[PDB]
Amino acid sequence: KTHVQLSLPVLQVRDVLVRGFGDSVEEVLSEARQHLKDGTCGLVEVEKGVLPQLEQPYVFIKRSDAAPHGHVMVELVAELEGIQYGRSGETLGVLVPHVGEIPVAYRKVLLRK
Repeated sequence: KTHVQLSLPVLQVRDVLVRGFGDSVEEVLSEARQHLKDGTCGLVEVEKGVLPQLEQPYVFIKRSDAAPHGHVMVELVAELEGIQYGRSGETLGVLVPHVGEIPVAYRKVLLRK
């Protein structure tokens, strides 16, 4: 399938134990996509002072369309030193590894894979 319905657990930034997916733009996109497939991926909602508490490069999910079965359609954009790799709509938040943190909420998404 080109798109896959996912329920992403929404983590508070100060609970996140692994604060990024790697060390290159290509690696963080790669790892982000792998964790999404394996259901080991969390979402940190972006607010003032969140991003400097996580590790670059960042992986964002961004709205790719205006929502089948309540799932917002999204695609991955990485950012390193203020340069984005990818072009999409509004940030739903930054992706992080999930290692059993307790979520505050779930974000229903349709991921372009």
